Amino acid sequence: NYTFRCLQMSSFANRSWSRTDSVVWLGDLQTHRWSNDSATISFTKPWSQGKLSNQQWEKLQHMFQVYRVSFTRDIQELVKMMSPKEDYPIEIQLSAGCEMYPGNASESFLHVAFQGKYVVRFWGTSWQTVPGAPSWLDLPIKVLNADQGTSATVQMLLNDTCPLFVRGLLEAGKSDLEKQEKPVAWLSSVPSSAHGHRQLVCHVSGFYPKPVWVMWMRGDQEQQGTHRGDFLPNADETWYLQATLDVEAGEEAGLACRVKHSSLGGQDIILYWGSLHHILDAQKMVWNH
Amino acid sequence: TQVEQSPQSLVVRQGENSVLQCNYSVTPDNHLRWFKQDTGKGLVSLTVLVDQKDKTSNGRYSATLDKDAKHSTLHITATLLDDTATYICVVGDRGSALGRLHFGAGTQLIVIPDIQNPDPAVYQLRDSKSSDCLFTDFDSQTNVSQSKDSDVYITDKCVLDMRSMDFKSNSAVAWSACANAFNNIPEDTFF
Amino acid sequence: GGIITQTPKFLIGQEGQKLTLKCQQNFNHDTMYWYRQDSGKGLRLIYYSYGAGSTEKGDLSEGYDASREKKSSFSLTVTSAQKNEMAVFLCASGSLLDVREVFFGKGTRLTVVEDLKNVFPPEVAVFEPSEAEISHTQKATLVCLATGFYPDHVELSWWVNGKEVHSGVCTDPQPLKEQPALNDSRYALSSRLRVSATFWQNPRNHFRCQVQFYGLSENDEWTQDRAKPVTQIVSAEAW
Amino acid sequence: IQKTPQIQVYSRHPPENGKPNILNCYVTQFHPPHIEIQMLKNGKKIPKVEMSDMSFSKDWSFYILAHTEFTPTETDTYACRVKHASMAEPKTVYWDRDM
Ligand SMILES: *[C@@H]1O[C@H](CO)[C@@H](O[C@@H]2O[C@H](CO)[C@@H](O)[C@H](O)[C@H]2NC(C)=O)[C@H](O)[C@H]1NC(C)=O
Ligand SMILES: *[C@@H]1O[C@H](CO)[C@@H](O)[C@H](O)[C@H]1NC(C)=O
Ligand SMILES: *[C@@H]1O[C@H](CO)[C@@H](O)[C@H](O)[C@H]1NC(C)=O
Repeated sequence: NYTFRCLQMSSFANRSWSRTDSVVWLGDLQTHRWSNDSATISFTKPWSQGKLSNQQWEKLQHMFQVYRVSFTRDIQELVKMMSPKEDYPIEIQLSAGCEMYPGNASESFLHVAFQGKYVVRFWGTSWQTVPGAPSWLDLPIKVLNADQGTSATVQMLLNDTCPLFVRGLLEAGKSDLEKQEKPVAWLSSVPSSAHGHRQLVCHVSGFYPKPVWVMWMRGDQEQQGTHRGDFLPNADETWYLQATLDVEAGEEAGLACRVKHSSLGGQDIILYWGSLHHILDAQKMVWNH
Repeated sequence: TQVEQSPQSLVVRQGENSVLQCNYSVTPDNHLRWFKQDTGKGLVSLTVLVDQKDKTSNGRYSATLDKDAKHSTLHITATLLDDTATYICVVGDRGSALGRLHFGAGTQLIVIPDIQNPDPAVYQLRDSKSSDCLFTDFDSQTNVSQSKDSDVYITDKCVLDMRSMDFKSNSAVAWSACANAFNNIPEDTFF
Repeated sequence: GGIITQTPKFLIGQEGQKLTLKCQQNFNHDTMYWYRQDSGKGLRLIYYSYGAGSTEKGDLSEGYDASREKKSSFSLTVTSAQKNEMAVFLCASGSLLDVREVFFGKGTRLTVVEDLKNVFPPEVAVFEPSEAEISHTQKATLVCLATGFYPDHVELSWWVNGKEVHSGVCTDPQPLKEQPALNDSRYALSSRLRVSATFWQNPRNHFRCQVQFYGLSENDEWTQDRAKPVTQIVSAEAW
Repeated sequence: IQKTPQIQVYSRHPPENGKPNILNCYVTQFHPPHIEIQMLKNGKKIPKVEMSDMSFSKDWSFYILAHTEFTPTETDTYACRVKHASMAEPKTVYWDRDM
């Protein structure tokens, strides 16, 4: 069911300049925000502290604060050590967290990417390079694996702390996590690249959670030429999706965009192409192109 | 700095035990270690402490570390004259070679010899060889002072150890009037 | 399973002279360091390196440059020696795979002298034990006196029967300035060797006070009238 | 630049001319993370564009959402201009409500 992600983005431009920014996700809801200029980790949900006590949080936060400045310097030194093997600018990404399952089953991960390619993971008790990783990497890895303190801290976060913290998040934020927001659909069209043809767009917006079914229909039959765009986010934590069919001019009548979502009960949204409402909404949309 | 050692100087009688303090603020605090530095020489490793609450020992050296109080203590048992050299406390901020060492300014230990049978006496040289004086065998309380006058040079007190014999003694030397040197003594003195 | 050695032990510099000192190490250590030990301060990093060609600035880099020709060797250079300078320089090497394993060398003593001419070797004289002590204590101390040397770059040792002895010996920790007025004033140092009177009375036992002086190298030529104050041993042999 | 940004411009609600709405600009698939985004009403910068925090996805590619309150009309144009190192010239994408 749920994946917890801590995402770190670290940028090193030269010897002097660097910033680190982090964001935390539970499923597709954002729980935390940690900006380079902020000394503290910012809550983005009221239930972001999960079930941890004020001082439990500080123990977690203080450890991270010390980690941020220590990682920054450790990277700089690693560049100094790799005298021409690698050089600035440097982009590093860390993805760390937990995938929660039923019964307290839980899987942890800490993945590291260098210049956009996945290269290093923490596995068991130590750092590891993954297949296709560049070979110069291993020495840094050896250097880093000689630090059993770091190893013990990471093991605690992955084995125990993360599965514990997210159990608390899933509780304290249950209502937010299980909320249902209804899709709103509207039609439009543009001319196709092919002469004598149109592309019909069905816009679907403001729905939550993510799963959704959006198809063009002629009655019972489903139009196989339906193309589904990517899920695009709204700023109010809802999703947007559009399905585009291609038709011969004059074939639009009879067609309908049909939407299935969990927030609608068993009441699918059937939007008929030439409907009373499509006619009216279209009049409010006219523009000079 | 970020590493404070206390006191600056310590005086102990030979045979006794001495205690040296180290306080620090460095972070993270991966490990703390202790060095011995003899006069005109390098740093010798005594002991290395790694755990949150740790105790280590090396011959007559032992140390404890408190991670929580950011505090460390070095102990020397049955202090010898050889223990004279300055003592440096060092903290390392990483468990990897990417780290940096943070050095304390150190503590000078001064080990006073236990003079069991004092026999204060001044001796005359002579002044070998072919050209032509020692004040010795005094106890710990007696401290020699240098001459105000340019004319006579007086060396500060120092301890020799006759190991084969179970013996030790202090001594000071002067030169430029043997009966009158270095007034600033004890009357018990020879001649 | 080896050593880390700093050359030279002692260094005579002049104001504004370039300064060079070596450090070699056979522990197979990738990391190497240059610290400065100032009185009452503790070590400050000048330069360090992860390997050959690597020289990285530390907190005290200004005024110095360093070069690492190879893994075994790490040089530091003092660009312009200060007018009143007195410094100790400590080299250290470390394992890249074990932070704890760090070894130091025995250090380098720098004394900047304002004029070369000032430099003088010591005169060494040995003194026989005063007879009053023998009857009184049944012990006999020899006294050794090194006098008229600059800078305080000396190593005094005692020698009985062709061998050095560390027992019954005391040497002043601090040398005496012969003219405390003028900076760079020449130095005096005393040492004592105390043996049994029965050991001394025998004239088969040979007693030697040896002083190693570190002065002018053959490297820099000197142009003054009298004997060049070179690195030399001067000893007094008393039976 | 590590890669090239994909840009998608779209409104939060169905567009009704003269009625308040929210316009989104979703920039994806760009490397490195440094990026300059602005939203334009008739070629001029909108006063207060609000930015989501920079994040990334399973395939490591960075994404970010810019959004602003805007009113659709018959003749007012809306655009999202992206400045990135993977592009010599800035890239401007116009909002087109029909596609
Ligand atoms: C945390 O969990 C990991 C793995 O889940 C443990 O690390 C080791 O796992 C490897 C496989 O990668 C095994 O070969 C080892 O036997 C495990 N290590 C040990 C020491 O038994 C790790 O031990 C766990 N750590 C903590 C602190 O719970
Ligand atoms: C280094 O970092 C950034 C490059 O983006 C720049 O703004 C900064 O001025 C640079 N400084 C130097 C000294 O190169
Ligand atoms: C990020 O934060 C660190 C520590 O506060 C700071 O030194 C650094 O300059 C910051 N980088 C920025 C603002 O780009």
